[PDB]
Amino acid sequence: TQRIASHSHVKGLGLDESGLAKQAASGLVGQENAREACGVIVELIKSKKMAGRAVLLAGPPGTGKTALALAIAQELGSKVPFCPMVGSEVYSTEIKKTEVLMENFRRAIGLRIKETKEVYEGEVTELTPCETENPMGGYGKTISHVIIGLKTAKGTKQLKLDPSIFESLQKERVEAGDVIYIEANSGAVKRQGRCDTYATEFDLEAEEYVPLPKGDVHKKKEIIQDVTLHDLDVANARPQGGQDILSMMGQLMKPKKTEITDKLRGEINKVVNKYIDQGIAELVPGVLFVDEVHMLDIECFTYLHRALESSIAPIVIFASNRGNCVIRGTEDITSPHGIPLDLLDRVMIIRTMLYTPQEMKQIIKIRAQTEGINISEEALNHLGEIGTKTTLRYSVQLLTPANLLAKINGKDSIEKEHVEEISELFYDAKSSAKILADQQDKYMK
Amino acid sequence: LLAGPPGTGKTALALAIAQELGSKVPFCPMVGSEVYSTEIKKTEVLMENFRRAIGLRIKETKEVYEGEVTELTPCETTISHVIIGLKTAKGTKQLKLDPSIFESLQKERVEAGDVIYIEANSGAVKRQGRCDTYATEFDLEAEEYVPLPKGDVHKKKEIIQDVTLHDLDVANARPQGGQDILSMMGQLMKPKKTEITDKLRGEINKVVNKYIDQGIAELVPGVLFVDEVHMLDIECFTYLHRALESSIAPI
Amino acid sequence: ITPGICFSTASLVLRATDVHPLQRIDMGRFDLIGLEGRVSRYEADTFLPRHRLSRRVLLEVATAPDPPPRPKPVKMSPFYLDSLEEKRKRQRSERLERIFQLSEAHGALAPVYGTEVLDFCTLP
Amino acid sequence: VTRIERIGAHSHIRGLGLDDALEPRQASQGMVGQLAARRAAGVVLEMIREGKIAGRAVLIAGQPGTGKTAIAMGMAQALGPDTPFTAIAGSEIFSLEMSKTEALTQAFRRSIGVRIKEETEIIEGEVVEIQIDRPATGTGSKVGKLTLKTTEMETIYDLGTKMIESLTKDKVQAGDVITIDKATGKISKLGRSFTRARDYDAMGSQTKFVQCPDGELQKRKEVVHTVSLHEIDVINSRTQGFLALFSGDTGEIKSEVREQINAKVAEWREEGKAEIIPGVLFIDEVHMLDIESFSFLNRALESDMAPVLIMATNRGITRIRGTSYQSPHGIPIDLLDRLLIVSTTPYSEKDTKQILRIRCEEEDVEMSEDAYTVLTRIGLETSLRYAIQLITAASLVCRKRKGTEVQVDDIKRVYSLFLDESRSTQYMKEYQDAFLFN
Amino acid sequence: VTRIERIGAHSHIRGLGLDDALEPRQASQGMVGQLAARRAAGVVLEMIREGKIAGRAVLIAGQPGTGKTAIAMGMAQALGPDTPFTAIAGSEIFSLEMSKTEALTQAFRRSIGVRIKEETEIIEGEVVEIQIDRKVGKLTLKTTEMETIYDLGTKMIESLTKDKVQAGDVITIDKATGKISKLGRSFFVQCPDGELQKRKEVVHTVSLHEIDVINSRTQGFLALFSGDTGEIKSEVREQINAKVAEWREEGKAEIIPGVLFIDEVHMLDIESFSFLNRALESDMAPVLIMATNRGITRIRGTSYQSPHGIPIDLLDRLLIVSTTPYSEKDTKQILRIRCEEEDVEMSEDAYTVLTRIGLETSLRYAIQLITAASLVCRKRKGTEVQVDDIKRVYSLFLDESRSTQYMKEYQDAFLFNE
Amino acid sequence: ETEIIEGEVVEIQIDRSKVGKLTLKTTEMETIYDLGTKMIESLTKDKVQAGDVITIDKATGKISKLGRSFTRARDYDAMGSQTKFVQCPDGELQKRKEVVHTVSLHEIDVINSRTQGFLALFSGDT
Amino acid sequence: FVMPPVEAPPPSLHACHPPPWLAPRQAAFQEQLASELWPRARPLHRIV
Amino acid sequence: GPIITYHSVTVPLARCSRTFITFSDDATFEEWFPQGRPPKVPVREVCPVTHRPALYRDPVTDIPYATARAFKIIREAYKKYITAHG
Ligand SMILES: Nc1ncnc2c1ncn2[C@@H]1O[C@H](COP(=O)(O)OP(=O)(O)O)[C@@H](O)[C@H]1O
Ligand SMILES: Nc1ncnc2c1ncn2[C@@H]1O[C@H](COP(=O)(O)OP(=O)(O)O)[C@@H](O)[C@H]1O
Ligand SMILES: Nc1ncnc2c1ncn2[C@@H]1O[C@H](COP(=O)(O)OP(=O)(O)O)[C@@H](O)[C@H]1O
Ligand SMILES: Nc1ncnc2c1ncn2[C@@H]1O[C@H](COP(=O)(O)OP(=O)(O)O)[C@@H](O)[C@H]1O
Ligand SMILES: [Mg+2]
Ligand SMILES: [Mg+2]
Repeated sequence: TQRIASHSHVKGLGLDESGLAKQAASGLVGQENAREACGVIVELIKSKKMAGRAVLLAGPPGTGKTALALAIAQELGSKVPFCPMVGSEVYSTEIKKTEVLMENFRRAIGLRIKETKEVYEGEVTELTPCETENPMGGYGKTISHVIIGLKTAKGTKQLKLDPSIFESLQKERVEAGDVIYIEANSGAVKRQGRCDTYATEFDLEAEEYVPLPKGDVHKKKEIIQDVTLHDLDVANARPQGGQDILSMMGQLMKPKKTEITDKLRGEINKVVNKYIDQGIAELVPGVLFVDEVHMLDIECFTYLHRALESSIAPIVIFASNRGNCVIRGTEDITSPHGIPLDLLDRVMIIRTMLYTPQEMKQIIKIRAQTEGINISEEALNHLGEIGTKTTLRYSVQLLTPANLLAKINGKDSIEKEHVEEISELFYDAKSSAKILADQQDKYMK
Repeated sequence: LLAGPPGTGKTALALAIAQELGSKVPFCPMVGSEVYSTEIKKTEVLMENFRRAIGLRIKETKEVYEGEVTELTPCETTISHVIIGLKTAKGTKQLKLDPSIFESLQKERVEAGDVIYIEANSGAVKRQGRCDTYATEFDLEAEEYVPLPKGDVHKKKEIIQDVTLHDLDVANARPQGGQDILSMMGQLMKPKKTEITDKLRGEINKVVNKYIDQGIAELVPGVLFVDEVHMLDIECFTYLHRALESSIAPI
Repeated sequence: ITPGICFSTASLVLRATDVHPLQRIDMGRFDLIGLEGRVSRYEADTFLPRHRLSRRVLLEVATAPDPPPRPKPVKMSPFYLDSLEEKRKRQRSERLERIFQLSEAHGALAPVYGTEVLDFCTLP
Repeated sequence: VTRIERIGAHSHIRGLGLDDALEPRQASQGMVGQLAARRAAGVVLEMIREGKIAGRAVLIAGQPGTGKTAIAMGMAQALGPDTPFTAIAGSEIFSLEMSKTEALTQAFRRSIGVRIKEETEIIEGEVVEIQIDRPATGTGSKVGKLTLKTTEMETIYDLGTKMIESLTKDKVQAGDVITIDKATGKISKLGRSFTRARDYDAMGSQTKFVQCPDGELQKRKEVVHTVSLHEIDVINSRTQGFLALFSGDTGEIKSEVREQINAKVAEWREEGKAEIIPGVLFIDEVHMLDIESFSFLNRALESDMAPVLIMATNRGITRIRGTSYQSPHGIPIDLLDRLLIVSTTPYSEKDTKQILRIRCEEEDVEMSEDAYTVLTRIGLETSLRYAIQLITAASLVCRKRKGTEVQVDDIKRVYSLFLDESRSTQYMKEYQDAFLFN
Repeated sequence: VTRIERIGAHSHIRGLGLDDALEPRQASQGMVGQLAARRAAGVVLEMIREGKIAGRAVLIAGQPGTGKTAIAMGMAQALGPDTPFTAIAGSEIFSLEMSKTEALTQAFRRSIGVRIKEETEIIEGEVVEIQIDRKVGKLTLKTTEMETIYDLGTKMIESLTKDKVQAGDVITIDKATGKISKLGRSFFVQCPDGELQKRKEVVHTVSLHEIDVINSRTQGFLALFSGDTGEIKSEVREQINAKVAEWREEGKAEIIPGVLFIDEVHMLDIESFSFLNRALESDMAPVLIMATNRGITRIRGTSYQSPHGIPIDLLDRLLIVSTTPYSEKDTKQILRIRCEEEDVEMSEDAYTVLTRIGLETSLRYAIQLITAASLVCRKRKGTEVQVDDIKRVYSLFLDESRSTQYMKEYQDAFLFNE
Repeated sequence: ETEIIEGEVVEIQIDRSKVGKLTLKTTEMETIYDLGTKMIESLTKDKVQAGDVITIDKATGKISKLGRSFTRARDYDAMGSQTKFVQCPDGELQKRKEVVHTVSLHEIDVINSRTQGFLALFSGDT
Repeated sequence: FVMPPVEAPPPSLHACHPPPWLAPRQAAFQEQLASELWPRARPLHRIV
Repeated sequence: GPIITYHSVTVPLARCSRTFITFSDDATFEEWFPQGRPPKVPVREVCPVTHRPALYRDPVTDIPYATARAFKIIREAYKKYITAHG
């Protein structure tokens, strides 16, 4: 978090309340049409009423596609799930590509569960049965309640409980002076150790003595837990915590992703629907971002057709900087973005354009501000001129070496000489390619 | 590289080099097509052979107490120690054993009249049968009767054994023994070669350097001979570029 | 239900890998993976460098008489042989030297990770 | 609140929309047009419902966007949950855990259901009083008595030791409406007829009550157990198969196990124990199968346990994967002889407009007639799916400007913001050097 | 009764049919003709039995259906069961369990055997009385010549309790191990005659691969039956080779070099051939015999053409035995031998017609037609195969040539013609 | 940073596996401790006896054995592979242990991947 | 309901004069593993 | 025999569920409900030598202490007591 990454300046989409894109806001410069389309897509995500919709960010490299996707993620917030993914990740040695894609799809669909957990804490001060003056059956003594006195830091309360709790109390070996907690939703007593006021400095127990609970005896709170469908699927496919031989085998064996069946996924969907109907949980459909979609092969694209046609799928964002390239896994089949035309028919294409020199200068200034670097106007103009040739990434990547060189030279700002020296020290892609071409005989292969 | 037409003696020259070096220098012969394993990556095979070629010579004196057991009495304070009586052709010796050895003696089912040996440095106990003087105690027992040991009860031998870095790597790749349930279930697992981490390699190098400084170890760099090297692919050659530049690699 | 397969082999085959202890070195001096979960960074770094035994201390303790009995809690030479004794004291010296060498050998190695590091890094 | 299932591509299709004579209506149950293809789908659906002929294969072939998957989803929705419908993609059979033939076999056998119908004795009533007497110390025989009540009965039951243990585990109290199966002794709580005593603390908020059951106490109810052939194979393959039912990881099931299961199911069917419910396997984009998978399909359709197989492909004369042979639809002619082909014709203007109207009704979007005309023109020019996407895009744009009806301006705005394949390809040609490869 | 070993393709081959001077006979031990190939095979057999030269490799090359596998089977038959003869196909070395080099290394080590002799005491008799009391016990055993009472130890008492032994059972006990195997009950197997306790000399021939697998891990012998060997470490193999050398030096064991036969070796790829090139140079390498019918053919895994599909570097280490096509007389003699093997009686005209058919098309086609003609003759209640039956089975069953002609007639009806 | 108790075991008395007392000593100190059920179970599981030099973590109660003290009666002829003789600790019985180590993120991932994931830090079968 | 057509115990390794420590070690390993794991396998009893 | 009776009844408030537990003999009732009195807080012992709160307890002298110097002083005092009283 403290370290500055390449998209550390993107705090969202700089959109007006009417959806129009401001020239420079929220860390984004230019790309007004793409930003407006991404805002429409953000509204679509927030509407939560569409499934399997796909958006493709298409444009030359270094044109803000990943920045736009991260701006979408920032606009949605941490509540909305956002599962980034590169196309190379589908090639796994454990599960098939379709399984990886399905798992990421289920990772993007989130579920938020709201529940109230009511507990009674305290140190047991009193344990007195409530006998009845008329014993049932004539002989012996009958009891109708068990009075438990619970003491905390700022109070003491008595709880008239069901007589059946006597067995749980004996099983937990609860005696006077012990700290216990009783859960309302289950009616069970759990002994979380003994109070520390009865412990001496000469005792050696570690987890036996516990501090007296603070606060009130009756504690209730609302617990909000955010989970994804993939979390439930994996937790049910390879369960952890059992005491049977299968759980022991799972612990022993090397963990391995498995092909989760449609039966388990249907059961999870049914449980989630039941929870939603009960009012416990609220569905939070998020976004799956698949960067470098062109690295997927023809099998992945074909599966993606069925994946997107599903009614449970999230909203998928693709990104490709390829032209009329050959689809991987096929022999001499060319498609406009490296994506077969069948999948391109299922997506909405957002075009990202190249940046004018003014926009490049603005982006350089913003990146310098984010990295804590003061740059002079002449140095900024020289770096923008360097960015007119070469690329924008080269210019934003010369900022920190130049700052280091200035600091070594003893200056708090980047001057033009520092940028010139850095340009002399480091070559760009075009200059290196020219050097290689001029000496193609001396290099290898 | 030995380059020449077929039948010109490249393998013969390598074997002549091996003969000139002697059996004390590790000569590891491999064929280029042996890197295509189905358990580990090709670079792992190459690095395993590299560590195989490097040899380490360790000089150590081992002590073993061997003989027929004439008495086995644990001494209670728990058990402070175990007094054992071992008999050989050259006499009898009474030994006091660390109480941890009592568990090993009980596991091996050692009773009076059994012929055992105990390793002094490790406390390992092996019950190598019953003494043949007791072969007539029953007319039909399913026992293996072994002669009484000939030498002294206490046997000392100073030995020099050569090991390779790969031996230490595979000795530290998986745990041995262990009475836990996971360890026992791991003993049933099929033994598979694994891509040993570079952290483990560096730690083993540190251990080897420590023992060399102590003066109990000597390094024999050795030679790894790769025949039919043209069977290696481009990835193997690229990895060889880095591996040969290491300061730890063999010839 | 079928009877099992009785596979008979030479008794010499089952002893092919077996090596006599006098013919093999102790590989426990290179056992790094066995130390995990048993030896801590404290033992290797702070305790053992400070409280390692010395030959002088070992000899002094061995030669000194038995310690006096612990106090109870209060609520408040005709048959003498010189050669036999020389052999016995040589054996005692050898035993003490072996004890020292084994104690040094069994605590020479430091764990790669240690119990503290593993416990700190192990989430619930 | 939004359920886990939301508005998808085929969310408006509730069935094929046919009449009794399998004559397709122009617009019913979401389906529009494709009259001949829908009639063929209805005939195939009747064949599936009859469930008498095993291993029939149908190929839905047509241009992209002609409603092949729409027709398949309509067939699936018209079948109903009683009949199995396994829908997979062609790419899904390529697995690192099992062979292609094993994956195809599992896909087939997930589409056949085995149903076992048996009658059991069931006790359902309101607990009036339950008493359990147990020894104070040491192992002993617990003695108990339970009282159950309906609207017309009340009986006092003497309880055995195992029923006592079951009741103790279930924590059955007075007022709990419980179900008891006499054979297995299983007890299932289904509610409380009234609240517990108020004087007790730490009890929580009482939920709603359940009315006491009527009729006799010990009734006779029909219990139906339904599993697929794949589930039987998985749970019989190995001890851990029941966990493999959820984790996958079945490996390759032995052919001996499958032969035993086929024989046993045939014996059960002869002995009236179980009924076979053959279903459908839908392989979308069957052109991704290789020559080996097609060859396996050739002989796997010849079994009497095979379901009806429905394939969809939009390929012309194309090279078969794994070979260098050009074949229609990417399928070998030997398999093409074993299947009937259903062609889908392209949609006209009125069919496109009706599809757009149904989609807008499904998405709760109100659109003007001029906007419908413009959107239909766009769909004819670009594609149907592009127009469907622009539907929602224009709905969102209209909602942004605090409107109520989607106008032509919103459609033009979303046409400007989002591009089709043609305009994207044109703009990429304009900047060909900027894009990376070719 | 029908046993597992029925009549196969080489069931009639019982040897090489050579005399003491390695001069082949015209017809002997199921072998007809090919004098040069049989003489070379006899020389290779003498080399194998001598056991002095290690890693010698021989290739049997010739046209299809020229007795290459027949020569190999005769070589295998001339050697006894004592000498290992591992026969695999080239396809078998391609495995998902281990590498190709590992497969060839295990193929090599399966061909070298270690012969170990040891003495054991074996007690075989009929149980008379077994007594166990709370441990002590007595056991009384009898033969047809003597009777004895044994005082039992604890371990033997446990062994006799584990394997239910009652009076009247005839059992054998291995004294050192307690291995009790019940071989029947007598009042069904006759009671043993001679001494009750016999000292026997048991000889085991254990291959190097078997030693490696047994010593690879605990309960590792199971891998000899269920695969699951993985890739055995080279350290274990070197240790086993060293220990076997120690045994040979100390006289505890004898090495029995054997033969590894790889039929259709052209299925091997360049990697396997390169591995074999150096695997043959070890002193523990067996004799390798290979057969292939390929002419100048692409080597698998490469684009190079080689005379046998084998790279020339390996071919420089091979001795090549060439098989020549058979004449009319040799073909007729082979047909007679196969008829005698299958218990089929033919007329001389039937033999002539079948010889002409075999010469015109193939020897294997005629050998196959023999059984079909016998069945056709048995269908019409005949006893001897006539020319009519041979013509009937010729018409019923096609050969490759006529099948190809008929396919070319209707080439459009078939699938994927090129 | 962890508080520990470090000393040589003098006496272990267990009354009847219910309650007991443990006596620990240094070269300058000696004290007796009251044990609970779990402490007694941990002491019996590790087979802690007299003369052993042990450290006890106050927070978790885990006991690791450093060595044992050497006495005239412990002159063993053979020693086990893990036993080693160490001097009785000096100073105070209660001590603070500070451990500083450098690990990588991948190592923590491997540690928390499975139950005994630290073994994969050696084998590499991650 | 599926039963294997054949059922056999695992193959046994026999030698005339085996190392007298192998069998007790294997027996102890099997006994400990059974004593530790059989209680955990009781739920699968009906399946078995 | 000696039994514990668990009883659940339906009683009018219109109806509510109540549970009762009946013990056949008073010995079982006392065993399950000992009615133990609240425990007593131990006295925070203090080192007689340094007056700091006690952290240790010398087994020989049973005198709590909180310093090594305090331990040495206590052992010296015990030795003097042994010498005097004998
Ligand atoms: N319009 C923009 N406004 C602000 N920053 C941008 C803009 N476009 C790109 N960047 C930044 O410049 C860098 C270029 O990367 P990017 O354009 O995201 O690559 P790609 O084009 O492959 O998505 C990124 O770190 C991004 O944060
Ligand atoms: N200079 C030499 N002197 C003696 N023998 C040789 C010589 N060169 C080769 N040979 C023999 O010729 C055979 C083939 O040589 P080889 O080592 O295979 O050459 P290469 O390894 O280059 O193929 C070997 O058995 C070797 O013993
Ligand atoms: N005849 C039709 N009636 C109703 N909706 C249709 C029809 N044809 C296509 N659609 C809808 O158009 C969208 C794309 O059609 P689709 O069936 O995916 O084409 P394909 O046949 O190429 O799969 C789907 O959401 C589908 O619901
Ligand atoms: N010389 C021969 N003597 C006896 N039988 C032969 C002879 N040659 C071939 N056969 C038999 O005829 C058949 C031809 O097979 P074979 O010639 O071994 O094929 P390949 O050419 O692949 O080795 C075999 O069944 C073999 O038994
Ligand atoms: Mg489709
Ligand atoms: Mg052949």
